[PDB]
Amino acid sequence: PGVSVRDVPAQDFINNYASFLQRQGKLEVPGYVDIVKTSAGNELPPQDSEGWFYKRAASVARHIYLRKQVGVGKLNKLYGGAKNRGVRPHKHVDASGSINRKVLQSLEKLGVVEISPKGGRRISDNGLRDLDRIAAATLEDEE
Amino acid sequence: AHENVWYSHPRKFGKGSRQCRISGSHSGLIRKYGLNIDRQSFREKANDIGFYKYR
Amino acid sequence: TVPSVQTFGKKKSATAVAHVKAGKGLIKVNGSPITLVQPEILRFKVYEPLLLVGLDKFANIDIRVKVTGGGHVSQVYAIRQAIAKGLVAYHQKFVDEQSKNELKKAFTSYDRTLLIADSRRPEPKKFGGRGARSRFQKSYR
Amino acid sequence: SLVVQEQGSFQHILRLLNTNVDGNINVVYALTTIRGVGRRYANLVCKKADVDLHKRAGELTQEELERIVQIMQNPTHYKIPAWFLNRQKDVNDGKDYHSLANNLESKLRDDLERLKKIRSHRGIRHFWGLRVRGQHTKTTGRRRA
Amino acid sequence: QEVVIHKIRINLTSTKVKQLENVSANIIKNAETFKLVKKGPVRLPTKVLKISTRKTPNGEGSKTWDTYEMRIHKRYIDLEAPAHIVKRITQITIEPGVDVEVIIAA
Amino acid sequence: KTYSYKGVDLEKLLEMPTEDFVKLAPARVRRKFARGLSEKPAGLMKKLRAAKLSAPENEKPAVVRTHLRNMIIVPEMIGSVVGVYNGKVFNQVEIRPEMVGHYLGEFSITYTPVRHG
Amino acid sequence: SKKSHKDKAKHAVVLDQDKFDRIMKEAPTYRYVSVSVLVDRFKLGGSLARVALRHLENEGIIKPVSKHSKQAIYTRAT
Amino acid sequence: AIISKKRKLVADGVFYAELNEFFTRELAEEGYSGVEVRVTPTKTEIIIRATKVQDVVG
RNA sequence: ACGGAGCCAGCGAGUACAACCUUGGCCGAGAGGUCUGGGUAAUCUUGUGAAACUCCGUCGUGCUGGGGAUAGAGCAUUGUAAUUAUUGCUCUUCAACGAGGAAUUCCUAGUAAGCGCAAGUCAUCAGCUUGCGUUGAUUACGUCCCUGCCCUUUGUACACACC
Ligand SMILES: [Mg+2]
Ligand SMILES: [Mg+2]
Ligand SMILES: [Mg+2]
Ligand SMILES: [Mg+2]
Ligand SMILES: [Mg+2]
Ligand SMILES: [Mg+2]
Ligand SMILES: [Mg+2]
Ligand SMILES: [Mg+2]
Ligand SMILES: [Mg+2]
Ligand SMILES: [Mg+2]
Ligand SMILES: [Mg+2]
Ligand SMILES: [Mg+2]
Repeated sequence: PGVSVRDVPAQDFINNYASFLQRQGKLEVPGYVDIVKTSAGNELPPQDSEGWFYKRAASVARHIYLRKQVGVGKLNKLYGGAKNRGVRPHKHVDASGSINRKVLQSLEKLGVVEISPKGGRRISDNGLRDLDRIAAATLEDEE
Repeated sequence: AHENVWYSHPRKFGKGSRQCRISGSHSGLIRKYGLNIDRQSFREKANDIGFYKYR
Repeated sequence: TVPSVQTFGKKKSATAVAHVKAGKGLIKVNGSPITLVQPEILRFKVYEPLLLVGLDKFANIDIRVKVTGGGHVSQVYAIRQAIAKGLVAYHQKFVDEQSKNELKKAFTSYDRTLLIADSRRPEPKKFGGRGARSRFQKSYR
Repeated sequence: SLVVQEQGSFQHILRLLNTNVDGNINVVYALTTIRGVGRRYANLVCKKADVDLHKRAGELTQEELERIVQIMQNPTHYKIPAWFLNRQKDVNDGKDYHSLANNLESKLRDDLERLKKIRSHRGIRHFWGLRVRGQHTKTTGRRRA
Repeated sequence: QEVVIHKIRINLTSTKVKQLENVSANIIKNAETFKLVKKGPVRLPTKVLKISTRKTPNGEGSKTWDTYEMRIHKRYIDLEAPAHIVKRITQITIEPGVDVEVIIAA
Repeated sequence: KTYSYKGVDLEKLLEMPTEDFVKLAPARVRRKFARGLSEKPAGLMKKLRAAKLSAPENEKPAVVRTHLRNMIIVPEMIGSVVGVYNGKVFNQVEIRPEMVGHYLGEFSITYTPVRHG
Repeated sequence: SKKSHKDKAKHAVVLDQDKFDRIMKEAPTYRYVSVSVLVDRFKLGGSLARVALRHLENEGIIKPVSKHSKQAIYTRAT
Repeated sequence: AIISKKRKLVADGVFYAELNEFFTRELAEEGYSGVEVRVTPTKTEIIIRATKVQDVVG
């Protein structure tokens, strides 16, 4: 029967959506990738030098599908963990804002994310349709 | 006491910008909810204010 | 109206509200099926009522659980207790007495918390120490 | 998945910018062993040079070394930003450079002797060997060793 | 000619309970007496106004603190009710301590 | 090289306005001068220009004493001798071309060095 | 700041042909295979321990019992 | 006058402290006992409980 | 340890005769900047999408990708004013540190411990304190041996009382 993103494991669905977005030539990566920490909390760029932006976009799209609507600051709160503040106690450091802004604009160009009246951005019918389609892809991929 | 120089230093903020409202002191001040009463006078007048020892 | 009731299960600060209806064997938590509980290694904890009772006991019964508050494992135990209590309450309300008593015998003979909420809750902290019931340190010199 | 790695060509020692570097370490962390180059800067230099990140420094070829070397002396040519550079705005001539193994320590020494000569408080504190950035010294750094 | 319902709202505050509950009960009884439709005295989380304070005025002595506090109870009420009787209710049955506030919201 | 500050040569350093140095100066100076200026540094500049003018062109100009430590040394200030308040003494300092960018406070050591034993 | 251990390189940072015939020869006869077990015999550095360990899942030389991260559990194929 | 309700109650308490201490300072010769602050829709009544009521009135 | 991905709280607090909590949209790599919109508060920040934690990879016993002290340069914020680095951010040097002697501290269940968040200091600043919640144990369930405490009996040349 029909299948939503809630019926598929998070990590596998996100990996498959990243792979599918990477395979097709859409979802342009900003020219400043390979450069950025992705947050003040981190101290190195992603280990996967190329393709990590697709993973982040997949995670963002799944997050907007699951939740009500999400802006950029909320994603900054979501991503980013604890900064090793040298010899001081760790705290919570918000993620980089430019990366998430570019992710949301790229998702807008792909048509998967729509601007919501209540502020932030919500899921769009076409994009959520592709999300269910690739959730089915992963689910019948499992067995 | 030239008016240009007397009390000329700004006092918009910091330790001495606000006083105790009881004693005029600048130490041990309680700014919570706009009390602006220092701790000892707060301990004295808490019951009159509405604050009680409860748990 | 559809025979359906609502129960709940709590942990330290977790709370799972479970609606039980006469369905088709449909068990979802937070809109996701039980097989994908937030963690992974306490998954058997949340299957535990299923396997202790036997799935065929509730094959035409559907489960919807919304779990909020508390950390991961507290939420998991909340879903555990919520599902167990929902099954027991539904069987009491609409099925039969002996069925509910047999479910309670299968449950309470195993991890009593399955039907009884845990009594332990955090101890308030006190001045003179960084812990709820610990002191800072002494110097003596 | 795995390769024999062509016995007889895998280098074990290298001399990039007149410092001996062991080649068996991962490329980025092997480059990290030269003064003025850290894990972040070496990682970015390796990324721009297109050499494999998970490769071993003792197994990449010679023109790879010279291309990496060329990238990591004039970074601004290869789209390394104005920031992320070691010494930016360069208060001798205003051109954002990046100091390296000998150059880093040497130029730090000229900056130190400039601060000594300028008779700045920071300079005389440096000349004395005391803490500079304004830390308490009653209990901090009470042992030379 | 004030037949237009103002969908008025009555909210309360206090640092005490019995007087506030008494005022709310009198308000509800008055509303029922004149056949008024209402949403009941909905309870609001008692906001605990807390200050921690060191006991020693001079710092000397074993570290001992204390916590003073009040609670504020709100219990707002809204009425889909006529004009004059509602206002007359607001200007009557007032107890010191409990504070009454009225919002027309029409 | 003899001296360049940030690519601007010493010869250009003597004859050059404050604002160009602000654009050349680091971020802290940029914010300080962009945040508005007190009248006291302007008066110090006026007095120091007068002192430079007064000197018969071939000796070290007369020392100008000042309590101000929070303002910095602009290119117009070079060639000048100022006594920066130290708490007691208006400590002497001649303003060299490498003064620039810094404050005066770096050259009036508010504490005496500590010697043990 | 000590010097007590006095450890050598003690690890094949790069695999060699003779070492390849080795890893393949006792790819069986090692009734339990893991990263630490593989490097215990001095023939693997530890990063390529995972490389050769994942490579053996090519023609069913060994079987997986659990594939959790941070380690691996493999038995000889029977 | 718009202000947070918790802050408004705190201000009411500190105002009562104001009044009580001021009356203690002033009516001390009157055998001052206490003060009650009642708030009506229009008037802020201030009842003074003291011994020498007729002298307090003056 | 480091990369991604999962995504879970409870105490709070928050602007008026002042300028607080900040969502959201654009910029910047980040700190941050700007434009708007909510919230005098179960309404908005806020479900405070917090860390530890979980899954998949890189690392592989090397003072090493641990440790981040000490410094060099630059970018911003608060501030009349930041040098004697306020604080935040970016690149680099990366020190001592190998589970720490005598000795000594706290603690018997949501306890200790790990982990963070809020509030008080606050124009800016915590490694502090007061509270709160997450994950959550080993070992007692006894004794007067050390340190003391309570009652009784006894002795005293002590009563500023075994200092
Ligand atoms: Mg994360
Ligand atoms: Mg992690
Ligand atoms: Mg750490
Ligand atoms: Mg604790
Ligand atoms: Mg590290
Ligand atoms: Mg919450
Ligand atoms: Mg988080
Ligand atoms: Mg290191
Ligand atoms: Mg303190
Ligand atoms: Mg005991
Ligand atoms: Mg005697
Ligand atoms: Mg004696």
